[PDB]
Amino acid sequence: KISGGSVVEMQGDEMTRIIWELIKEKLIFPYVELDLHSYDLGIENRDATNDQVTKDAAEAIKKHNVGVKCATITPDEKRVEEFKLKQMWKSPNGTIRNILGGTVFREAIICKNIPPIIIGHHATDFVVPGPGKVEITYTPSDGTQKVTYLVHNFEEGGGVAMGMYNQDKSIEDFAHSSFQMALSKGWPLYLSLKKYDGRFKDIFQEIYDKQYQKIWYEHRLIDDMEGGFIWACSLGMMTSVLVCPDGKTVEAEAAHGTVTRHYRMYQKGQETSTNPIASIFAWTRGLAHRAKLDNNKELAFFANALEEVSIETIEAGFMTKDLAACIKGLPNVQRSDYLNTFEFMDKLGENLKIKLAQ
Amino acid sequence: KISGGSVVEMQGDEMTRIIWELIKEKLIFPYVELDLHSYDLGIENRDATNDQVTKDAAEAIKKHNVGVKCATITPDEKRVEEFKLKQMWKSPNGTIRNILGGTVFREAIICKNPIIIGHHATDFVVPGPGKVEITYTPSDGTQKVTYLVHNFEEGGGVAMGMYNQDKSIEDFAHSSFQMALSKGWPLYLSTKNTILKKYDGRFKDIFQEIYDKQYKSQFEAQKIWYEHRLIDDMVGFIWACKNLGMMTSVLVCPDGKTVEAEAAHGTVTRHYRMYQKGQETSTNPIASIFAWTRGLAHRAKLDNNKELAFFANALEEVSIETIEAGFMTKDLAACIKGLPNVQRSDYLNTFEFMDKLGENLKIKLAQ
Ligand SMILES: NC(=O)C1=CN([C@@H]2O[C@H](COP(=O)(O)OP(=O)(O)OC[C@H]3O[C@@H](n4cnc5c(N)ncnc54)[C@H](OP(=O)(O)O)[C@@H]3O)[C@@H](O)[C@H]2O)C=CC1
Ligand SMILES: NC(=O)C1=CN([C@@H]2O[C@H](COP(=O)(O)OP(=O)(O)OC[C@H]3O[C@@H](n4cnc5c(N)ncnc54)[C@H](OP(=O)(O)O)[C@@H]3O)[C@@H](O)[C@H]2O)C=CC1
Ligand SMILES: Cc1cc(Cc2ccccc2)n(O)c(=O)c1
Repeated sequence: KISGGSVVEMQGDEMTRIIWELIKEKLIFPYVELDLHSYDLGIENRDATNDQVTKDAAEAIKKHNVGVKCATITPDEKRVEEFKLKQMWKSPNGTIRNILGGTVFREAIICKNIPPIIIGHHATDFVVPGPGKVEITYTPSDGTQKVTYLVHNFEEGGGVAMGMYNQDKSIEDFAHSSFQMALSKGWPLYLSLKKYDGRFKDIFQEIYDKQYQKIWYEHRLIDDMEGGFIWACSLGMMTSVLVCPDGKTVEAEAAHGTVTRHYRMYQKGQETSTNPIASIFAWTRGLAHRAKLDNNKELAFFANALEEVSIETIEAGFMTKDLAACIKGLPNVQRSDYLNTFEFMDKLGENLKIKLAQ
Repeated sequence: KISGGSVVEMQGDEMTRIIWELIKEKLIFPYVELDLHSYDLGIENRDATNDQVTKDAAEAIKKHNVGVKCATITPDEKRVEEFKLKQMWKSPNGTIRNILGGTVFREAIICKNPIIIGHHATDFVVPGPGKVEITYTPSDGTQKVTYLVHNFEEGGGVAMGMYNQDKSIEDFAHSSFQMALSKGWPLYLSTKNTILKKYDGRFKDIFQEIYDKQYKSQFEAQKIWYEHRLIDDMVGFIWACKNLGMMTSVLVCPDGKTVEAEAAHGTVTRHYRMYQKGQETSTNPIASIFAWTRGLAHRAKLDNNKELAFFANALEEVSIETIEAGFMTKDLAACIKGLPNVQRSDYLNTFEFMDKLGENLKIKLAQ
């Protein structure tokens, strides 16, 4: 077995929980020995501990640099009363991002036989009750100006208004996170309201021509946009990763939800077919990041190995039903066109056993 | 020949100009008689008249309530060079939009081989540290109100105001409620109401206030409903967002009487250079055709015109079912068979297609 080392992991809810556990027992643990800081973000436990788990889990990732996360129920009223929760807790993902900062990137994992671009997403509002001047003013600390622009003069009636700002530091991190990400995967980096959308283009350049292999960075406007590039701005084939400012701390995740609908059938004892891909990839993305930070060769090969098998397995035909519908189209899918959740998992572990054997 | 009545029409530019003329020659004029208020919004005539025609065309739609626009060139520094324009004129739609007001509505066109979507600035650079604020002095001498946007203590950055008048939202509301009745589809508004509690909280309210005092009766009188939702709970209906030869844009006014319709794409300059040069092309008319069929549809609703009303639907089918039957333009061919695998014998070119559409409208109509 391999020496994986420090890894913060968070168990989640419902159908993804069940899948998460399988991923571990059938793909991870049979191959890798990890220093595993486990946190249970399952809904009943978060409620029990007053979302405290979540806070510590977050401190843990800050502290160990690697985080993989299972999907977690976010509470609304139906849920507050379904689990008889003592509060409408906030989204765990909300909590974690706050504590960590940095920027999220989503990637569709591309299986050649189904019908890659990596996209990286990145105020005071009030009501005007009636006519009057609304003016957005700026006051240096050495008060040598007093730019104050008129936003609008209301005469019609009242209305609504707001003031959005953005700090340089925060723009820099974006570009940092962006450029770094763009190196790590060796893909062209692109980035897409005069002076605002503006100063962005600026700082990127200033940081490109100062800190950053046959690869380029550029600029565009939305519409102009083969594949295979980073870009600042099925579901079970989507993978979200939070890259922090420091470029050391990473937290990976499936970009879908807890798949309640599927889980509900599971509870009825009905066969399911849930796409483990997005979840598996979150693991590998973090495990390869574990590797990079440690210079662990064996593991670094393993994470890749696992990412490989998962495509090859779908490519050799064997796949889950959501994927079966992309090919066949929902209405005309035979059972014999896909595997259920457990059979799929069985097939991976099998192909993985074998791929790792050579 | 069905009499249609008062119709404002605006001829446009380049490729779309050509298609427009065919659309009238082969599919409209042979079946419908119209009191036509034409205006030529070609770049030439617009220039030669100091964009007066555009302004006239506007005031005329305001008047007769039904405008159908052919796509028109908006000039940029480059276009000006080419045409020797005496100014870089503002977009027609921009000027048209302002005179009539209202909200635009795009509609993708479904062939088995529907969702309508309606959408709706003071930036400046913070050099270094200091304070960014926004004020509201009320015009009635009451106490001036100050909000902190943010204190920049390290570097600078950037900041910006945004605003909106009540009146504008109300208009946004009406147009959408009118739009929902017109279509027989239920309506949804999407906001960032949790984040912009005070801002979007205003849209949501106004939609509700207007829904209940004005439209709740009529919606149920059609077995449909309006509802609010947040942007992620969102992802046969009308969707109000607070923010190709198969795409139809429609300006709807709040009075719900006036309406104006046009193809969403542009003037298709590429095909047109290819056309000037004399090579065959395969431009998609459908979107343009559809401007006519909403325009007519609307007039037919306004004027209690059962015979014209039927014509419109009749045509709308024909276009759909000509594609749905394997007869199509390259862009749609390519949609099915993949750009690299499209062959000549998979599509028909601009003229040939119009013919088929022509031939079929006859048949459909003879029944
Ligand atoms: N913490 C997190 O990571 C997130 C959690 N959530 C939470 O999840 C809960 C319920 O999830 P919900 O949004 O309803 O559904 P999901 O977001 O999990 O996905 C909805 C539908 O997409 C399809 N789908 C998604 N993922 C998969 C997969 N891995 N394999 C197969 N099919 C898939 C299924 O389609 P079909 O209906 O056809 O089966 C599913 O019902 C909510 O309480 C919400 O708070 C939501 C987003 C992110
Ligand atoms: N009046 C109006 O409402 C509008 C006017 N315009 C004006 O038009 C001018 C030029 O337009 P431009 O943006 O170059 O071109 P378009 O925006 O019309 O179209 C962009 C490209 O998409 C494809 N395409 C669009 N419509 C069709 C169709 N019906 N059938 C087949 N293919 C289509 C063509 O590319 P391909 O070669 O890939 O087939 C075309 O080159 C601009 O100066 C602009 O001001 C633009 C938008 C709206
Ligand atoms: C310049 C301009 C263009 C359009 C049409 C348009 C063209 C391309 C993308 C979107 C919309 N409209 O409507 C305007 O008001 C102004």
